[PDB]
Amino acid sequence: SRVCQVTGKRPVTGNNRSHALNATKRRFLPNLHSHRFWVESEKRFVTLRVSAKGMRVIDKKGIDTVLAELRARGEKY
Amino acid sequence: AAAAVRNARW
Amino acid sequence: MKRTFQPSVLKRNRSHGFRARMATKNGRQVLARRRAKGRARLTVSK
RNA sequence: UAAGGUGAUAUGAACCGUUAUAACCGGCGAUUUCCGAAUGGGGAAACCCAGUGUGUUUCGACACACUAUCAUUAACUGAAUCCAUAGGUUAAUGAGGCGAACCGGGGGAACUGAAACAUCUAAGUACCCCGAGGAAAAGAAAUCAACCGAGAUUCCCCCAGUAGCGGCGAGCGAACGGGGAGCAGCCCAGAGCCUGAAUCAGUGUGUGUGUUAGUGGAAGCGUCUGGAAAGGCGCGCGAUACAGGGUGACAGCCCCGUACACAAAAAUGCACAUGCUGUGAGCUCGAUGAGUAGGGCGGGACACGUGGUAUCCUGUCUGAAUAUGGGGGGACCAUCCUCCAAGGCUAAAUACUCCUGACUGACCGAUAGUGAACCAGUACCGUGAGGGAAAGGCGAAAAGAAC
RNA sequence: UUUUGUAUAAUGGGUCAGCGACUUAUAUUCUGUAGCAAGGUUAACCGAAUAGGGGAGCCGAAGGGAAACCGAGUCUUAACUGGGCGUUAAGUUGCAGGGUAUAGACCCGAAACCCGGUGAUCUAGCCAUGGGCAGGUUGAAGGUUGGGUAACACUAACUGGAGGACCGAACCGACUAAUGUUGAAAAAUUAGCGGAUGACUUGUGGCUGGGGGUGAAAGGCCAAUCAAACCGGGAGAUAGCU
RNA sequence: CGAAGGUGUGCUGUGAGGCAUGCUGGAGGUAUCAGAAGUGCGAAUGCUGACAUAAGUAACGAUAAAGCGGGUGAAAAGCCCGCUCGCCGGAAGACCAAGGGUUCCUGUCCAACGUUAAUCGGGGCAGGGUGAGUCGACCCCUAAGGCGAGGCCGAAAGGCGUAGUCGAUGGGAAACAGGUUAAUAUUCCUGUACUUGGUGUUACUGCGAAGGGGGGACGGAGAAGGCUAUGUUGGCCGGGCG
RNA sequence: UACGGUGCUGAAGCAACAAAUGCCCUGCUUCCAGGAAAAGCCUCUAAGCAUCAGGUAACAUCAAAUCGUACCCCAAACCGACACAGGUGGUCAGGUAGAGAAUACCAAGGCGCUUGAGAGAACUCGGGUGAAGGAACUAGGCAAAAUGGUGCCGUAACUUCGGGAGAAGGCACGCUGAUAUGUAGGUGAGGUCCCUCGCGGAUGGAGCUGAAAUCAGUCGAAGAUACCAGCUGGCUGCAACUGUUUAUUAAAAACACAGCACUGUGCAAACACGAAAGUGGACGUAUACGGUGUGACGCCUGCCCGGUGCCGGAAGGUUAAUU
RNA sequence: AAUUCCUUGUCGGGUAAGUUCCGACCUGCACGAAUGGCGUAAUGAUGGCCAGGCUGUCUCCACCCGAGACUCAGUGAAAUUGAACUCGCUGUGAAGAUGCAGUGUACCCGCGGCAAGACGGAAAGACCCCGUGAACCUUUACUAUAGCUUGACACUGAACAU
RNA sequence: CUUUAAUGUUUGAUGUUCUAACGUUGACCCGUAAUCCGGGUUGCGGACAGUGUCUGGUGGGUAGUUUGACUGGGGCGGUCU
RNA sequence: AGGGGCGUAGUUCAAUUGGUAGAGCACCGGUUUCCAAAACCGGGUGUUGGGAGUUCGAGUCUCUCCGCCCCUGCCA
Ligand SMILES: [Mg+2]
Ligand SMILES: [Mg+2]
Ligand SMILES: [Mg+2]
Ligand SMILES: [Mg+2]
Ligand SMILES: [Mg+2]
Ligand SMILES: [Mg+2]
Ligand SMILES: [Mg+2]
Ligand SMILES: [Mg+2]
Ligand SMILES: [Mg+2]
Ligand SMILES: [Mg+2]
Ligand SMILES: [Mg+2]
Ligand SMILES: [Mg+2]
Ligand SMILES: [Mg+2]
Ligand SMILES: [Mg+2]
Ligand SMILES: [Mg+2]
Ligand SMILES: [Mg+2]
Ligand SMILES: [Mg+2]
Ligand SMILES: [Mg+2]
Ligand SMILES: [Mg+2]
Ligand SMILES: [Mg+2]
Ligand SMILES: [Mg+2]
Ligand SMILES: [Mg+2]
Ligand SMILES: [Mg+2]
Ligand SMILES: [Mg+2]
Ligand SMILES: [Mg+2]
Ligand SMILES: [Mg+2]
Ligand SMILES: [Mg+2]
Ligand SMILES: [Mg+2]
Ligand SMILES: [Mg+2]
Ligand SMILES: [Mg+2]
Ligand SMILES: [Mg+2]
Ligand SMILES: [Mg+2]
Ligand SMILES: [Mg+2]
Ligand SMILES: [Mg+2]
Ligand SMILES: [Mg+2]
Ligand SMILES: [Mg+2]
Ligand SMILES: [Mg+2]
Ligand SMILES: [Mg+2]
Ligand SMILES: [Mg+2]
Ligand SMILES: [Mg+2]
Ligand SMILES: [Mg+2]
Ligand SMILES: [Mg+2]
Ligand SMILES: [Mg+2]
Ligand SMILES: [Mg+2]
Ligand SMILES: [Mg+2]
Ligand SMILES: [Mg+2]
Ligand SMILES: [Mg+2]
Ligand SMILES: [Mg+2]
Ligand SMILES: [Mg+2]
Ligand SMILES: [Mg+2]
Ligand SMILES: [Mg+2]
Ligand SMILES: [Mg+2]
Ligand SMILES: [Mg+2]
Ligand SMILES: [Mg+2]
Ligand SMILES: [Mg+2]
Ligand SMILES: [Mg+2]
Ligand SMILES: [Mg+2]
Ligand SMILES: [Mg+2]
Ligand SMILES: [Mg+2]
Ligand SMILES: [Mg+2]
Ligand SMILES: [Mg+2]
Ligand SMILES: [Mg+2]
Ligand SMILES: [Mg+2]
Ligand SMILES: [Mg+2]
Ligand SMILES: [Mg+2]
Ligand SMILES: [Mg+2]
Ligand SMILES: [Mg+2]
Ligand SMILES: [Mg+2]
Ligand SMILES: [Mg+2]
Ligand SMILES: [Mg+2]
Ligand SMILES: [Mg+2]
Ligand SMILES: [Mg+2]
Ligand SMILES: [Mg+2]
Ligand SMILES: [Mg+2]
Ligand SMILES: [Mg+2]
Ligand SMILES: [Mg+2]
Ligand SMILES: [Mg+2]
Ligand SMILES: [Mg+2]
Ligand SMILES: [Mg+2]
Ligand SMILES: [Mg+2]
Ligand SMILES: [Mg+2]
Ligand SMILES: [Mg+2]
Ligand SMILES: [Mg+2]
Ligand SMILES: [Mg+2]
Ligand SMILES: [Mg+2]
Ligand SMILES: [Mg+2]
Ligand SMILES: [Mg+2]
Ligand SMILES: [Mg+2]
Ligand SMILES: [Mg+2]
Ligand SMILES: [Mg+2]
Ligand SMILES: [Mg+2]
Ligand SMILES: [Mg+2]
Ligand SMILES: [Mg+2]
Ligand SMILES: [Mg+2]
Ligand SMILES: [Mg+2]
Ligand SMILES: [Mg+2]
Ligand SMILES: [Mg+2]
Ligand SMILES: [Mg+2]
Ligand SMILES: [Mg+2]
Ligand SMILES: [Mg+2]
Ligand SMILES: [Mg+2]
Repeated sequence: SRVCQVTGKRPVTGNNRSHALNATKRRFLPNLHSHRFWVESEKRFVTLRVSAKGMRVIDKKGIDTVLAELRARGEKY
Repeated sequence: AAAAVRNARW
Repeated sequence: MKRTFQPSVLKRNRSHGFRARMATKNGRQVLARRRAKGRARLTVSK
């Protein structure tokens, strides 16, 4: 499903407003993208379904560090 | 219930 | 004149039988309701 | 525990027991067909079809055992592709489903009210989904206060229908503060000096107190009416027992019990003590949670509907300081107070009752009370989901009417 | 009962018996009553516990003003001789009652909306695999053999067996009329009628599910129910109406 | 020494009522003053049960048709037997599938059930009855389609789908005639056959796949030809002389 | 001997002809709309065995389990609340007449339909017949009556040349005899030849079966005598037609239809179903597919782009998030 | 004219008489060219009109055969129903009387018939109206929204040229 | 101040060429007894396409509703202070 | 019937909408032509349907009255 493998972002629900404040139910989905990340330690490309916010944290945290948390999370990358 | 036929005025 | 009921044991068991009902949770919820109600005959299977 | 006993309609037959292997009650085991998470495969549930291995032989067969999937772990093997990796085969553990309500979370209406109807209300209700426990959740201040102070969370009564929110309509509706119930605080973000300290979890070992069968348990006769006395009329007696029930009409003394006094081979709860197995206590010096806080955009949650709107959560886009520093004090700034987020754990006070036991009712008494006092979620109806009844009383004793 | 008005030929009732509708909680106001009284009273909770404790609070004894404030006065105004509102007047806590408010709010009754399920054993379409269509006619293309042409074309005869072809049983349809209408039957029977090798018909399975299906299209059909199925829930929806 | 209840009677109050009694019944009932209400019913096309009305009226379910004698029996238009008559005969006969579940056969009975009576019954009761290597199913095989390891996707639930695994209405080995029971038969019996596997013996010996190929294997219509089922006649056999 | 029965015995048990919708035939011929799969079965070799195993063949032998099996099954046993004038798939298909599974009468077989008995009114239902007239009835020839078969003769406008057409209209039909005692035809034995020899070939015609026609005679009012079995013609509206539709008051001029045109769509197609994956479209590719309107065929389809849509253009005006 | 209100338009044909039909006329209230126009063989349980045949359709019904209806025996409903000792007339009267006034008539009670009335029975009227009812449907009604489409940012980089 | 010529800078506008994100319902290899999927190789495309947030337009495609009263019945007409 | 519109030169139409009514054609007169017309020059024309008003003043504004158009007259 539409779940980020790094941040865990999942769809949330809200309201469409209007000039008359009419509220209609909607969904907010993450900006997910399938990317092949180069992991140096295994000299391999591993494909992850990540959000755009997740992409920013990968540079800051390091590719190895995030995967270590993923193995702790048992997300089965 | 049934089929009340009719001659309703018109 | 042909009516709404034409018996067919194979069709009856494949449609409402114990294995057909229990295959899905929705049918399993029917069994749960009938078990809660205390029905003598849970499903239509003999 | 026992002189009676082989469940009921429901007799009978054939028997078993009588002083302790009848029966009955309880504890612990044994057995526990088939279907069902169903798990060897399949399947129209209670059926069909196997494989492997061990052991049997009358050479026709036969009897057990194992063989689901997924998760986790460990071995062995094993591509493209040299290592590897994916993958594959075993072996260990664990999970599967069911179940009333209560709980947390993920989703989430409309009728209705507004005398219409869009914002709003209904309502984060109904319902669906996920997960957990006996409770859950929450929880140890980047909290409130106001220049005085308080000191985790939860629950109750106030504060108060106040302050506010709101087509400022309908309606929604606090907090501060106060009185109570109950109270408990800790760990990691790191190394030493000490040292196994406190404490917690496993387990045995006893004690105490329960639970699962039980034991004893007081004291009245006469007469009258009457089918029958427990009633009447007399005269007694017991009471830590005059709670109830039954007995041929209303029984303290007829029976079962009740008040009291006792009981456990075995299993088990609870609590204390104690022994092992882990578990680390104390001191010093450090360290002090970053794509985070904050911001832009779109929503949501706070009583608070964007409003001048703080605070909280974030789908999106950005993005700090970091103790010489930050957060908050309902726009915002200064001053001053207060606290230290971006890591965790935590009993009690709280909610509920499918179920067990006892007891209670100005609750019902067969069209009432559960739909069901009766072989009722039955008969019956409907393809199905589902809907769903009617139906109690002979008499003290069946003596149920020989002829 | 409803009405200006009912013997009314307006509604209701075959009869009896049973059942069947002003209640409950909280808050508020008013009356009655009881207690205390410028005071009255506690809530949660504690408690051998309907006592007692708990005065946390609540109402009242002081109001005026938007408010700050002032205060038996106060506001208005620059100021009032003024004017508005106040100042002599007992309240408060129980109990009962009359009301109101929030809850279903005396009871019964909608057509509907929403939510979760059950239904294509009927019917509609489609899919797979099977079956059925007596008999009698008409005689296409093509083919052969002639006649004709340089060769065709063309023509004749004979073979052939084409068709949402013909007549007509089974089968399928359902146009007319009669009967039947508390039926033999919740759509049929009788006498006629249309199609009847096809866009045919049928058996057995399968698939499409409710704002959806399916529809050679009528708002038709989707289990005797269809301009939005059925079942349960929201739900005792709502009903200025009877 | 007769409570409530019921059913009469009498008295009494302004009323809702009250008091007492005779009978029924056979065990509860309850003063007074207070307290609490599921506290008072004729109606709501009210609800449930019982009972009327129409009413001994309509109807007694195809206009295919009955009649008689005898029998059984308490009783015969309806049952049994017999003789006639009539009806169907591409069905109103016979055998199945689907579906039902004992309705089958025998004995016994007539309350209820049968639109009447019933001796009878598909009614009640008690027994009996369903016999398979070849018929089916199961089994092997697949169609549509379903499920679906992993996998892809999706708030959750879940959706789709690969390898696979199910799923006949289709494809796959083999039995016929005769006899027999109150009720069963290609199942039992008699006679005569056949098939697929297992094992063993003997002889001769290339076997072998989840693989390849072949086969299985397929339309509509039409036209005949060769046949049989079957029927007719003759012959034959037996019987008949009306 | 118990009306059953039981036991014993038991003759002929042939031919010809007719003849299927069954079989050969899952064939043959032909057509376009171009008509399952898999396994069993046969065969081929890989790896893995090739002394073995395994295969082939012949005997002997075992095994073939389990479940269903009664009965109803176009109905009183199933679906319709009923012992319900309804519905329900397959198999079997006698005689006479007949083209026939129509129809009539029968066989085998099975039934008389679970209230009767009387009476013989009105009226109602289902039928029969009808003087005279013959649609005067009525919204309307509704209904009824009538027509009805085979052979032959004959047959118009119009036509898309097929039709219209069974157009209309008419004639002959029984029975007996003769042609010809039972014909033409069909079938075909014996016999006689031939065979590289059989379920053979050629002759051969016995015996069966058997129309149709003509002639002669004969009966009746009537000979397609019953049942069965078109009413016909003329003008015209609408729709081309076969078909489909409101299960249960509407079968039509409505829908569909072939044909025509416009438009979209270049295939990871458009489009549609799906939060998505995917699927259909299509295992198709513009000679294709989707949508829309019209609705065979014949002759034709004119004028308006102002309005509203759609398409193309993009300079300018205006204009969001963002900065 | 499936289209013509006036309208039975006018004329002709058909009839004894034709508001229908057929042929023309054009004055098209308010036909018209793929929401196709005009024709069209064949087809049609198609609509209208006419003729022959044919007849109980009718003038005008009669008889007969069956099944009911009627009588007897057996079994044995239903809808409905405030209670009835349930006459006519005229008048009155929630304004159309079995029930009121006046008056007339009428012995008590069945059976077979006919339906004028009991504003007969059936079903809280479908027409009409109302409610600040319901539902579907339409659109340039309102407010939204799926979808489609535009741009910015993100996924998303490099170099060069203007 | 104007006119501004050049100068660096900071943002954009196109155009061209790349590959390395991303796409591939191209080919090939493996998982593998596999028209799924995944991985690998390669080709093609390529900073587009596509998707997310925000945003303008369109939108009976689908919803929730409104659409007055008086009135010699209503509608139409007229009226509403 | 009811409601809206219309009446302007000889015929078809503008109007200003409170203060003075135009255009086209037609008509007339004069050119041109052998002549007619076509063409050229020049020009006169109106109670603005009728009435009653409103105004200092109406074809204009108001209301009736004639004539001519356009709409409606519906549910049973
Ligand atoms: Mg298993
Ligand atoms: Mg409202
Ligand atoms: Mg527990
Ligand atoms: Mg004791
Ligand atoms: Mg910190
Ligand atoms: Mg931020
Ligand atoms: Mg925000
Ligand atoms: Mg505001
Ligand atoms: Mg402001
Ligand atoms: Mg704010
Ligand atoms: Mg009782
Ligand atoms: Mg009860
Ligand atoms: Mg109850
Ligand atoms: Mg009872
Ligand atoms: Mg009166
Ligand atoms: Mg009355
Ligand atoms: Mg107290
Ligand atoms: Mg105080
Ligand atoms: Mg004052
Ligand atoms: Mg008081
Ligand atoms: Mg009160
Ligand atoms: Mg045809
Ligand atoms: Mg025809
Ligand atoms: Mg036909
Ligand atoms: Mg229906
Ligand atoms: Mg709806
Ligand atoms: Mg419901
Ligand atoms: Mg509610
Ligand atoms: Mg209600
Ligand atoms: Mg008494
Ligand atoms: Mg007693
Ligand atoms: Mg009550
Ligand atoms: Mg009534
Ligand atoms: Mg009755
Ligand atoms: Mg009678
Ligand atoms: Mg009567
Ligand atoms: Mg009668
Ligand atoms: Mg009768
Ligand atoms: Mg009968
Ligand atoms: Mg007899
Ligand atoms: Mg017969
Ligand atoms: Mg039985
Ligand atoms: Mg029997
Ligand atoms: Mg009897
Ligand atoms: Mg029986
Ligand atoms: Mg056998
Ligand atoms: Mg068997
Ligand atoms: Mg077989
Ligand atoms: Mg699947
Ligand atoms: Mg899976
Ligand atoms: Mg299988
Ligand atoms: Mg099969
Ligand atoms: Mg063929
Ligand atoms: Mg033969
Ligand atoms: Mg049998
Ligand atoms: Mg039998
Ligand atoms: Mg039947
Ligand atoms: Mg029925
Ligand atoms: Mg039945
Ligand atoms: Mg049938
Ligand atoms: Mg017949
Ligand atoms: Mg008669
Ligand atoms: Mg009649
Ligand atoms: Mg006749
Ligand atoms: Mg006669
Ligand atoms: Mg006559
Ligand atoms: Mg005559
Ligand atoms: Mg006439
Ligand atoms: Mg007449
Ligand atoms: Mg007719
Ligand atoms: Mg006739
Ligand atoms: Mg003709
Ligand atoms: Mg006409
Ligand atoms: Mg047609
Ligand atoms: Mg037709
Ligand atoms: Mg119909
Ligand atoms: Mg139909
Ligand atoms: Mg019809
Ligand atoms: Mg059309
Ligand atoms: Mg055109
Ligand atoms: Mg245009
Ligand atoms: Mg234009
Ligand atoms: Mg007309
Ligand atoms: Mg005329
Ligand atoms: Mg005409
Ligand atoms: Mg037209
Ligand atoms: Mg057009
Ligand atoms: Mg016609
Ligand atoms: Mg005639
Ligand atoms: Mg009367
Ligand atoms: Mg009168
Ligand atoms: Mg009268
Ligand atoms: Mg009558
Ligand atoms: Mg009558
Ligand atoms: Mg009436
Ligand atoms: Mg109504
Ligand atoms: Mg709408
Ligand atoms: Mg609403
Ligand atoms: Mg109104
Ligand atoms: Mg109104
Ligand atoms: Mg109308």
